[PDB]
Amino acid sequence: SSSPKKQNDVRVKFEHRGEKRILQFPRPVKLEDLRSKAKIAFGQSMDLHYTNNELVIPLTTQDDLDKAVELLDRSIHMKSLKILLVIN
Amino acid sequence: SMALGPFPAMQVLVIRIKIPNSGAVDWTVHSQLLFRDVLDVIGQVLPEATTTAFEYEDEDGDRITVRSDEEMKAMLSYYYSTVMEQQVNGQLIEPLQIFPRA
Repeated sequence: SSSPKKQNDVRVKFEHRGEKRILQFPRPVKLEDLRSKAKIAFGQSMDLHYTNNELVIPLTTQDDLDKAVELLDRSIHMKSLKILLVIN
Repeated sequence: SMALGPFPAMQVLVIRIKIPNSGAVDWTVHSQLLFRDVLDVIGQVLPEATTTAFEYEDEDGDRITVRSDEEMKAMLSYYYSTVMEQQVNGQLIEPLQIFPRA
C-alpha cells in the first residue's frame, strides 16, 4: 500500500461575536493550527476557549487541546469541538 | 476477485436558497461546487442586494456562516452524512438550505 492512511478529521465550530464557522482539521490537531485558522477566519489573533454547554475553559497548551479532542472523540452526542474566540 | 467500489458522496444535490420575505429558489446542482459559484447564483436570484456570505443550520440548530471553500467543504460533508443516514431509513431527504448574508 502506498496510499494515505487517513484518520477522522476534527470538526471544529468557532464562535466570535455571534458568528459561527465550521472547519475540519486534520489530525493530530495543534493549538497553533486552530489559532492560525481563527486568524484567517476573523482577521485577528485570538485567545481560544473550549466550551461545552455551560462550561468555558481557556485552551492554552497542546495538552489542554488534546484533552478537549479526547472528550469530543468519546462523545456520541457531540459532533464538533466548540471553540469560543476572544480577541488577543 | 471482488473489491469495494466507490461510495458516492450521495441523489442529486438541491440547494434551497431562502430569500428574506420573498420565497426560496431550489437550485439543482450538476456534478467541485465552489464558494464563488454559490455567491454567483445568490447574486442572480437576489440581485438588488450584495451578498458576501451565507448561512446554514448545523446539527445543533445553530446558524453557521460560510466565507470560504474550506468552510463549504465542511458544510457539504455534514449534509452528505445526514442524507446518507436518511437514505438508509427511507426518510424524506430535504435540500441543503442556505440563507444569504450581507
